[PDB]
Amino acid sequence: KSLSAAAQACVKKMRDAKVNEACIRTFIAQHVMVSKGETGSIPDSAIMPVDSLDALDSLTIECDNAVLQSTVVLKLNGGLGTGMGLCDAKTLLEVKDGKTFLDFTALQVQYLRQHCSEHLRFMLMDSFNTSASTKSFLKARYPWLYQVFDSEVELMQNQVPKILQDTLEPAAWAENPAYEWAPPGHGDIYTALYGSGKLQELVEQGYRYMFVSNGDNLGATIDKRVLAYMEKEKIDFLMEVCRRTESDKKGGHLARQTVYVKGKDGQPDAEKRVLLLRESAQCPKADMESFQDINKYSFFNTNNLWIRLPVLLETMQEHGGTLPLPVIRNEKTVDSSNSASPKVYQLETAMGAAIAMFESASAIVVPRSRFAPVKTCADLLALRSDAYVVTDDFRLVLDDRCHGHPPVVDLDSAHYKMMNGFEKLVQHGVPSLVECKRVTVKGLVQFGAGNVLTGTVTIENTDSASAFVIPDGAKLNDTTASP
Ligand SMILES: N[C@@H](Cc1ccccc1)C(=O)O
Repeated sequence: KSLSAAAQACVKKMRDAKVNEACIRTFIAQHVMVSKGETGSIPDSAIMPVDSLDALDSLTIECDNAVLQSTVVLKLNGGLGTGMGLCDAKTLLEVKDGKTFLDFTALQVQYLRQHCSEHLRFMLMDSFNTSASTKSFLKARYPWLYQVFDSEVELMQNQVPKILQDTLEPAAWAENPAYEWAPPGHGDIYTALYGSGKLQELVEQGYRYMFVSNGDNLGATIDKRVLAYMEKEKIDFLMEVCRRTESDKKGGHLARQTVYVKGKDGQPDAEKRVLLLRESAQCPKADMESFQDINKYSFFNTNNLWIRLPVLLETMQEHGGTLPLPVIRNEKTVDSSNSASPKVYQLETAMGAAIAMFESASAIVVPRSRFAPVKTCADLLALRSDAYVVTDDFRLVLDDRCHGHPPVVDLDSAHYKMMNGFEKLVQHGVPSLVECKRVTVKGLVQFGAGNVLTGTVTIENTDSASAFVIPDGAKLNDTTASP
């Protein structure tokens, strides 16, 4: 087949494991790229900034309900609560009043079906680690989703072999063979949608738009103005971006790029401009300063994506049933825990990289309320507090008294990085944070019932086994509370 021996081993291992062919072809193409010594480097000289974009806040027109009848909501749901020390699906974490991220999405989907469109489709992208727990919760709480879980709801993320850095052969780890496999990033969504046969079914049933976002980003809700905008401007791929701030300077940014493409067979040569994403790893060392200049590059990807399904099907068909995204070459050991285990590459792609694959690709600036991932227990504390309220359509929004500014929460990593320690801290209640500008917690602390915080509050305890407990009903305003 003219493959490399290393590549042939990967094909054999993936075929033995009954990996679908669309995943194999995608992976082999990436394998060939890495065989060629592909850097992935994106020098500043290869890009230009984006200075102007339309803003969601400036938009007003809502699409009609017919558009929603042709819309699929897809939530990424492969992540575990690893960061929180959790070892199961992050979307099953209680966010507010006994509801999870998954409750809120399902309630939102149900609200739109009841009031706007019954045909609105809901999908979840699962991994092997989240599938079962995602099924039983739906079984327990949303039977209408459970009945069609396998047929309509679930999209299974592929797994691909980790390869040895020196030979590019499939790594072997007899101690735990599962460590021989790894997910391919959220870029896999296209490979999964196509390969599983789902992309075509959705198009065949007449679905036109898919809205993709993180399961743990409660800000990412259907906005009918975005659908109108895509209809009006004939957009095939829309990326919601946010303004970059000092805290964001290490994250990726949007950029412009001018490409010239050689025509294949009877096609003319084409010079066009594309949008793209640049990450820290892809950025060369000398431009790092440039990379962190928020004024120069001012937008970052939220992973809130809006895609025209028929064009996606088309584009992937023209590329041989695949989508050629930039390959990220994760450097690890087969066992992350064992530094002496064989060094490997894990090949992955970013679903946001697809913005460069469409001629009618655009980006729109959205407020940061649409980018509210819960990455820490600090984020979780804010959400649970009375700073956030639940709308009629089951959205989570800041109370009006916050004036669009959420409370800044800094929890001591030594005790509250784990859900274990964090649930002790709020064991007797969640303090009122609606009026608090900033709360900082150092050392071991427990809130009392009825605590109310305003202004800038620090709660600081010096002795490690103390267990400093705030009195019930205590109100702290602009102060530092020590024992
Ligand atoms: N306008 C956003 C603030 C913001 C916008 C864009 C990027 C970053 C922050 C809000 O108030 O929610």
